Amino acid sequence: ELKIGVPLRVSYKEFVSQIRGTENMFKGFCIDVFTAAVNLLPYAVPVKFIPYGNGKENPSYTHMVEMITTGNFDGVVGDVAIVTNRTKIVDFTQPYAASGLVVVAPGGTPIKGIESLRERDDPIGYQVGSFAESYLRNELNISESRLVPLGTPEAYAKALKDGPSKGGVAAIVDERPYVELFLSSNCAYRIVGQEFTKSGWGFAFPRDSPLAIDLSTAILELAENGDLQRIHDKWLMC
Ligand SMILES: N[C@@H](CCC(=O)O)C(=O)O
Ligand code: NA
Ligand code: NA
Repeated sequence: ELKIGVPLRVSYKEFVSQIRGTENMFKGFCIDVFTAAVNLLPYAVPVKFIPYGNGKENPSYTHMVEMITTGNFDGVVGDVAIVTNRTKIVDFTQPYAASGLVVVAPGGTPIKGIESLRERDDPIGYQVGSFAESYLRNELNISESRLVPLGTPEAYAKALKDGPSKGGVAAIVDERPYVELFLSSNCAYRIVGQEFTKSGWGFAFPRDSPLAIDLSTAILELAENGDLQRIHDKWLMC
């Protein structure tokens, strides 16, 4: 059986969540996609889903993927963004889900988008465990003093409501999929400006894994048939 790392998510469980009363039993969009894709392969793939994370906060997804390079995981299934530092250590599938960063802010915010958020003095929120932190630092040179990690949609909402004046944020940078789920439950907030990154979600396997190439064909089969959108819509639908 393959040891498949799964992120032990504390928020936005629609993507992946551990089943109550179990360590190794998971449900969600990412798990349905995987299950769908494996069923199109010419060979059996017996798995053990191993939770990665402390159960209190969403894990570092980069660190989850690194456990492939150490041989602790045979691969990783979840909402894993196919970003460059990750692609240098493991082999991702074709993307099964479109993603990328947006700016989330209050209705009347003076922020026009990422460029305006940039030159500001104020805190920016990001999601616990996300690449979004290194992107803000490496790509936009935002001071670490300004970057606030936020673990839950409830923490997102409190931080935006409070604002910089009360130990909150002026805005949150997070990938569109989580943000759509957030705004669905928190209709006071908006995306400001354009999606300014475009990395999708992939399944991660060891470099030169045949399973990453076989699963890519299977994912292209799900997308071409409309099933990928069907799976997306059954888990994700102001
Ligand atoms: N999809 C995010 C992880 C989200 C989270 O922080 O839980 C990533 O690939 O980095
Ligand atoms: Na499921
Ligand atoms: Na094989």
